[PDB]
Amino acid sequence: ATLKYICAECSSKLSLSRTDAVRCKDCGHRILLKARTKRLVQFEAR
Amino acid sequence: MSNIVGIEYNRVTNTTSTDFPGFSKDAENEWNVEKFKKDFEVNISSLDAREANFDLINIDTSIANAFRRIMISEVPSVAAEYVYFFNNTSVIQDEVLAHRIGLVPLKVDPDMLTWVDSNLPDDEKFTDENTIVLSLNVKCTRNPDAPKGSTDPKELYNNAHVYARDLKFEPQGRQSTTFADCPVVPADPDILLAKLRPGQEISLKAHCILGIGGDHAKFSPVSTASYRLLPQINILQPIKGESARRFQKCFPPGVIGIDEGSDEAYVKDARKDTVSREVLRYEEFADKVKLGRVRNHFIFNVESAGAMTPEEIFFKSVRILKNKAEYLKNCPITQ
Amino acid sequence: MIVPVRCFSCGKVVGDKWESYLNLLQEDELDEGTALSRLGLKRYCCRRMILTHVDLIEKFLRYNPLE
Amino acid sequence: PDREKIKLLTQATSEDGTSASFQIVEEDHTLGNALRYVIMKNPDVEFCGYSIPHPSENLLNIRIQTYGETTAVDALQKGLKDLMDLCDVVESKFTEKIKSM
Amino acid sequence: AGQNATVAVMSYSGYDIEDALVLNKSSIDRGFGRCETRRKTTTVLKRYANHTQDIIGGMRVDENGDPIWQHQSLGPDGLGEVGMKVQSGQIYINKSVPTNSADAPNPNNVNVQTQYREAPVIYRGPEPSHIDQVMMSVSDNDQALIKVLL
Amino acid sequence: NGGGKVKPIRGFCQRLKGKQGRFRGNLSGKRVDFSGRTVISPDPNLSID
Amino acid sequence: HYAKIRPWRTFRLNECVCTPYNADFDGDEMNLHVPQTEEARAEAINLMGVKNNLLTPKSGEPIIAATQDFITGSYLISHKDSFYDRATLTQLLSMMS
Amino acid sequence: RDYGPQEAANAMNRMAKLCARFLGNRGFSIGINDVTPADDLKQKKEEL
Ligand SMILES: [Zn+2]
Ligand SMILES: [Zn+2]
Repeated sequence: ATLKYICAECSSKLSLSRTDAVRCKDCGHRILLKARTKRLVQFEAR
Repeated sequence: MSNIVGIEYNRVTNTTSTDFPGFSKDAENEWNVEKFKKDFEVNISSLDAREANFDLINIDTSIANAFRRIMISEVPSVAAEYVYFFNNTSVIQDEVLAHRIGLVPLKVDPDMLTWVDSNLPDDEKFTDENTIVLSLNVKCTRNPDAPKGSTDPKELYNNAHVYARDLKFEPQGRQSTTFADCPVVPADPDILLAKLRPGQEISLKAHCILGIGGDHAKFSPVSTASYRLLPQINILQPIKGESARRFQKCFPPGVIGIDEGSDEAYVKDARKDTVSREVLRYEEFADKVKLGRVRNHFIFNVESAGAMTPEEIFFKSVRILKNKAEYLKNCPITQ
Repeated sequence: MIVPVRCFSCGKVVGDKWESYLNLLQEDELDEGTALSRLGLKRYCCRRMILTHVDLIEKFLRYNPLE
Repeated sequence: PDREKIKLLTQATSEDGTSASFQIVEEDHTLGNALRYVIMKNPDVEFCGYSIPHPSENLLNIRIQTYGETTAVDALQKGLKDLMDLCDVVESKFTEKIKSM
Repeated sequence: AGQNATVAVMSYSGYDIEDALVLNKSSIDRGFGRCETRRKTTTVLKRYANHTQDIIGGMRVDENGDPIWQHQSLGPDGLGEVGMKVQSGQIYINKSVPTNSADAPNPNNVNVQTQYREAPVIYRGPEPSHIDQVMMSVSDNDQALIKVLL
Repeated sequence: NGGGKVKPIRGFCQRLKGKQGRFRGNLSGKRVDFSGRTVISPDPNLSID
Repeated sequence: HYAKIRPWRTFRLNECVCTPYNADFDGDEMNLHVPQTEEARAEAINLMGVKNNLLTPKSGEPIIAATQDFITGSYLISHKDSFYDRATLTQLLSMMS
Repeated sequence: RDYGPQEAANAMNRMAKLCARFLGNRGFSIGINDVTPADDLKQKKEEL
């Protein structure tokens, strides 16, 4: 959710330290995305 | 001439307005008025909520063309345009999503707004009576009730198909008090804005400015408005019988009409036909019938986007042009 | 991905009808245009997108992040 | 009062009424196609056309030519003020019949 | 793949001429033919026999006012944020290597590996762009890797 | 050496001999500045020349 | 050529000089140069420009002309069976120049 | 060949700017009526 990133398969939210671990907690799976901010953004529809 | 247009199998005839005392020995049809007025007429087809249709007579193509044009472009209509968002995770490309809401019509009037100024920057741009700002959020929830496998994923998942209905609006100071009996509504509430599944959420507040059609269709008051030229048919000789019965069979059901085996084929009514000019292929029906239309007499109709009553739309587009002239009259002329 | 809100020519609201259309196709076995005939599209330009526009977005949802 | 609206083309006319070429700013076939009609029926006029120089740009050029006497810009005045009256009729009968409905 | 389009054959708008088509605004405005281009950029963070990795840190944020417009745009991690208008001249990913990393190490050290030559890759381009996905992951060889997309 | 016979050995005399280079593909053919590249599309309303 | 400036983005020229480039429009390219020193300008513009170069050297014919539409576009106006109106001719002669 | 190019091409610009604006206003196009011969030439062609 609000926190930093997500698994690939687990879709399990997780946060991480630096030079820490590539694995998530629950997944024996590696790759992970980065969650979208709470920061406001803008488009214009036209 | 004589408001007749040639309809011939490969071609047309007598198109340009050609009435004014430029082009004739005797110089007539020179302007004035009140020959215009008392000759000029108009009629209505029917009046509906989101649609209008009617008929016009005894004017050239031009000014009518104007009404169509300014009607599809230079008339006002207001819509949500600028888009602000409360995150999103969903599948749909968030831009394209914005484009959606950008386009969806609204039922709201002008005249309760003003125009944005390119000047007066920052927050001063979008202000109060000049802006209508919309917010929406849904975080899809799995419906814990699981009747079947693969229902519509509604029984699976609450509020999966998001609608203009799902939009609401936040009124503000002086913004509330005015629309109390004019509840802000998104025209047709039923449109698919997005599809989704729980573990997904979308939230936004976009902004709503007044706009003009020529810049973007999303500012059209109208789905489409056009004038079909009123059809006419001249017929010759009795030519009655099954052959004549074949004749009307050459046209859509409105066509002509048949009183009897005798009394040949009489026009039932015009304006039902598509002006689809088939008869000239069968080559027998030719010499008794010519096809054409009257440049004075305009079938003219319009779709309301749901914006407002099109009768008043059309009425507006007229005045908008009247203005456009007037502003030009007493505007001075530099050399 | 989605029913486009309006057709590329008419610009009548299309979106409303896609749902109800598919409803009229699944239940009530009936002919395509004849459906749209009483569904309120009398002009082909609009009509194509109802006859057209394969609906992908669900075929995408298979790959949704949470699965 | 805005002084960028119609900038008369000097090179167009010779002298004294006669002919003139005009550029109307931010305007198009909606007007021009209309206006040319209302103009052309004014007897003294000869030649009133219009066109866009380029669609990619927005300027509208209306050309006017006449016999002697009455001036071009005077003619444009008259015909335009007449197009006013046309609108006056359109509302006059339209809203009337529809008020009756 | 394509658009099912309403087409007329005519000479209209004499721009037509040879093979040149011509379109309708407030159609393309209504949407039509609209495109998206997913591109990608990849960065291999490679460690060094100097026993010194490469650092992704960043986001200096002067004045307390804002992360500098030359940079900005990333996030607390110091890396490109999901779904942000991102513009030429700026950085969606910050890669930095040490300057002593290039040379022959010895097992004699005290404090500072802290020298970092940074080569944050600018996104060049003729127009705005967005970042909807970024990936922190590793290959077989156990070294950090970031492959992102615009 | 490595003994793989890569190919890549000549190219001093061959430098100014064929294809793109010093012969007549670079010097007689010099690559140019102050330029641009695009595609085409009409404007009849644009005057000739 | 002389240089004019417009919006959007692409090279746009007038059609009668297509055939010299043997330009098909279609999807093809061009390249764009400007001189630097003054004398180069006066050189190419008043010599190697169009209006002086209008004829091909080989057979000594004008290579530039109406092509496709403009050709046939004339024919329709050119056509005998046609006729026009003082208003029609008016707006035409406008549209021509 | 008579008056020199400056007014010569000045014609051709007028050529284009005319045609490009008119033709579309008037209009023209192909038709299947054109490519498909109506009766006739199929039969005579058959002997041909
Ligand atoms: Zn996991
Ligand atoms: Zn349509």
